[PDB]
Amino acid sequence: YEHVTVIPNTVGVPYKTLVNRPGYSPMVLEMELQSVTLEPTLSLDYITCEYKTVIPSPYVKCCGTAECKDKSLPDYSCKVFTGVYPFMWGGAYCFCDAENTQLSEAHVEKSESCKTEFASAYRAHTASASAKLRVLYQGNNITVAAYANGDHAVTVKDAKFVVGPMSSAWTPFDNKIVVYKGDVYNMDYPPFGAGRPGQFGDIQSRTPESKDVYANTQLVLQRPAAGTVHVPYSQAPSGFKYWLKERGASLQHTAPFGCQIATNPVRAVNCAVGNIPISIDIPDAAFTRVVDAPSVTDMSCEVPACTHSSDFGGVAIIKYTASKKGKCAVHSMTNAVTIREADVEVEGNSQLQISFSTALASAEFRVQVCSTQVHCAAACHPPKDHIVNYPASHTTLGVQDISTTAMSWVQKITGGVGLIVAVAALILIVVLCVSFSRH
Amino acid sequence: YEHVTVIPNTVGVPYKTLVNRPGYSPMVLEMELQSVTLEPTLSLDYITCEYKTVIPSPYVKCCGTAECKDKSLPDYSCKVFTGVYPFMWGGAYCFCDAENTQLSEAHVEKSESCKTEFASAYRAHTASASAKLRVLYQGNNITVAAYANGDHAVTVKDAKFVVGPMSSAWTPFDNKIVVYKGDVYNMDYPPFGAGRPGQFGDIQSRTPESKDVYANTQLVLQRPAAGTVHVPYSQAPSGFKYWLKERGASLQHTAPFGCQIATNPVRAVNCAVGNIPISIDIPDAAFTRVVDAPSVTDMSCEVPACTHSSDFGGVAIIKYTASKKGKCAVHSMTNAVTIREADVEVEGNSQLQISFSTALASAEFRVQVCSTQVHCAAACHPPKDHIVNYPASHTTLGVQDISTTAMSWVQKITGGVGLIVAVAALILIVVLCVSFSRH
Amino acid sequence: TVPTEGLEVTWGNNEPYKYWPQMSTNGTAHGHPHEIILYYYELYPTMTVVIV
Ligand SMILES: *[C@@H]1O[C@H](CO)[C@@H](O)[C@H](O)[C@H]1NC(C)=O
Ligand SMILES: *[C@@H]1O[C@H](CO)[C@@H](O)[C@H](O)[C@H]1NC(C)=O
Ligand SMILES: *[C@@H]1O[C@H](CO)[C@@H](O)[C@H](O)[C@H]1NC(C)=O
Ligand SMILES: *[C@@H]1O[C@H](CO)[C@@H](O)[C@H](O)[C@H]1NC(C)=O
Ligand SMILES: *[C@@H]1O[C@H](CO)[C@@H](O)[C@H](O)[C@H]1NC(C)=O
Repeated sequence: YEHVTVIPNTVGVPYKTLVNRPGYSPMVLEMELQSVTLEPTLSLDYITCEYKTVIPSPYVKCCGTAECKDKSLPDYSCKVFTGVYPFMWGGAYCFCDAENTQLSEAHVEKSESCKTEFASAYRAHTASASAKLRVLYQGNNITVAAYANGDHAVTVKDAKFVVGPMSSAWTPFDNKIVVYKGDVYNMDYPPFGAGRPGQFGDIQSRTPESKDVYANTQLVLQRPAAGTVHVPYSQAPSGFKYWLKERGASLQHTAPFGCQIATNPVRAVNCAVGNIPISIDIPDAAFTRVVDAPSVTDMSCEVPACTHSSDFGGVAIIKYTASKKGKCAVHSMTNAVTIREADVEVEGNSQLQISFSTALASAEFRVQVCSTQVHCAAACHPPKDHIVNYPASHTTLGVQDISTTAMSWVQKITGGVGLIVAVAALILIVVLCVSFSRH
Repeated sequence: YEHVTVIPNTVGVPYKTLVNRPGYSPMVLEMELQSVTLEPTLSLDYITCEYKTVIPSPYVKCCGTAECKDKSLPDYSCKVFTGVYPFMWGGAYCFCDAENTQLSEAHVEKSESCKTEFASAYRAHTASASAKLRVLYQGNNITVAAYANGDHAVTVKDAKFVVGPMSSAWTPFDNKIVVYKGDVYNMDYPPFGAGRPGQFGDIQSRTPESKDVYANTQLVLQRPAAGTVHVPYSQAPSGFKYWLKERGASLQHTAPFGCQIATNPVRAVNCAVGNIPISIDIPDAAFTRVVDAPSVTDMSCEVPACTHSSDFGGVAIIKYTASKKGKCAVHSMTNAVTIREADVEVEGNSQLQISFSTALASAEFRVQVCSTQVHCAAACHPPKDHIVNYPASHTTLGVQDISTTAMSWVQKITGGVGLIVAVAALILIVVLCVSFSRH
Repeated sequence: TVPTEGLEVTWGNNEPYKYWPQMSTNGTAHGHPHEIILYYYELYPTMTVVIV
């Protein structure tokens, strides 16, 4: 026996549905949603980290001319200077007082610390979905876990469940993201091989264990000062350090719809969009025949108090006459009023108590208890607190919902004005016929 | 200097482009495409293999009644029979001739061979692309390799190349594919947990190392024959074996556009769709000044033979007078004619020879050699071979390409008819003017 | 039949073959009028009839 329902995508509010099968007593179910998760598909592009500079000892050749050759190492440079005359702690270095030369060189490498401090760039694709549910079944709580599409089914206590697919495809991630120790940012990083001297991406590599390194920093050698031995240079500062000090707020604080974000692996949790269909299959062994359920013959309704607050602010008292002891289900027959209790116990001649919530100013609704109907009505008062810390447990109201007192005034006014038009219309018709016929 | 070009997606056909920079001699490049590869992103759903049935020894109890309890094993069954009287090789088993019973049970497991013979179901997503090229650069062959999108750049001999993106998003794979030892099929496999008794998907598991198995084969126990000890049963035969005997043709033999298929990893190669843009950055040191290149002052052209076949069926001879020894480029000024040679060497007073191919019935075109132009013309004959084994090396024709003799006949007929209208109209204009004036 | 885009044929366990068509005709593009029409008809049958 198949049954289909739809529940909105809100976490932490229960919902109820009615199953009615001819020949058997009605049964009422309750469901509550605990978590929804989305997970994208990722591919890696490159990583960045700090750099290091290597400078070997200078070569000083007096009374001679030096020269240097080219190499393939990244950012290699060599220069030759003339007219030097170094000093050391014991006196002058070389006997010659002229025609001295000095040779200098430097190149750029990758830092060792890159295995622990680094950032990674990714490409994003279509995401999957998963969900977790709590179901009240046969007087006990059971839990199910399944993928949110039509390609998965689970069996708990001889019942089949199918969840999904979802009604919306909205995702908070763009095409390009960058990840760093729990934070996710949206950023359009520069392409491979097209870095800049002082921004994100001056140094690039394909994986932390690769040996190929690309670098686009500036490196210019400068003339040494008189009487000293050293190798001065000019170079742009590191771009990875600057980003850490100016990166701003992450997605967890700016994302819409109230989503949460975790990074191992990258996930989005509890985004409230859309609704989810659900399908359930119930075996025949769970039903009870109508001949065995008790009957109820007389009913009445009395309501002592009503305040239309966000919580359960209603109370009702119902009287009954029952044939024999047993169980019965309770259900509301209107949409504006929700009832908390699902099952009640009945015996002999007694009364039962129920509670409800509603946003209507004037209440009128029907209650079904084991195949009978009862009518209740009341007037409700407004609350006194301005702000609460939880969402409402009832639906919104429409344009047709108006108090009984207000409706009466509208009827009298419209009726009165309509009569004046009606009486005046008849006089015109009588006169018009006389003119027509008499001529 | 930045240059942009567009190349059609055809393998095995060379193409040429012209680079023109004011103040310098022109340069000609040649490019040829060797391979293009597409690769999708995959995700595993479940696997299937063959099954085994386990039957423990029966239990025979004489002069009594037996019973059995429930268990959680897949496809478990138990039954009890009465009225049995088994025999063995030495005589009857038990003394009692009545009130005996027999108990039998069986269940289903996963075969050991699943580690070697299995099939796997995948779900596919958007694919990436890559390409490899050959370029003729300053008299040498160089090779490049890059991804077919705008996010990659490579440098070879101080030249920077960027390739992509592609003009089309066509892919030969659907959302659901099946892989088995080098073959790929398009198939809509059943949902997990919803198998069928005699088709693909009766046995399901999540990984070859998992312990959870779902089974939906039929198993019914039957009555033993008189005088024998055994456990007969009825069951539907394996669905995996059936699929192997009637699976049909693979994706390689049925796919369109001539694509080829490989499986480790899954790829598709050499699909002829769309076109690919290319951008190149040439350094300043590669150019030669106009004052250093030789000059050519006098030219004439003659064409001794032409046959408009799919190969290079033309020959041409050009006479020239040069100012000094040097090198020169050759490039065609029309789209319907292609010239194989890229450059020539010029000296003194001599002649040079070239070859060309075209689809025109009557050939007229211009040839440029080091900033001067010459006019050539000839007539062409049709070939005799009906079928060949290689594609054409020239472009298609339009409505404007018509033999010179055919155009002449069109002009005489159209002009002659038009004159008769022209003379007739003049008579009409005169007669009306006379009639207007006479009145 | 061999279409414009080509044909591929496989036989047993061997490698496939490839074929492409090539222009041929019994007419001529120079000479008398009735021989000019035949030349184009055998290459583009459908457009020749519509235009004429
Ligand atoms: C811990 O250190 C290892 C390398 O020693 C690194 O791979 C990993 O990312 C680090 N984890 C955290 C949370 O810092
Ligand atoms: C579990 O079932 C009991 C009834 O037996 C119910 O009162 C309780 O609320 C259920 N658990 C939760 C978390 O609602
Ligand atoms: C080779 O054997 C291993 C296990 O022994 C299996 O995983 C693999 O699929 C086999 N390959 C082929 C081509 O049969
Ligand atoms: C390499 O260059 C030569 C010209 O020097 C050319 O003939 C040859 O075809 C090129 N190689 C390939 C594989 O095309
Ligand atoms: C042309 O004439 C020859 C004469 O032998 C004939 O075989 C052929 O079918 C004709 N048509 C073509 C298109 O060659």
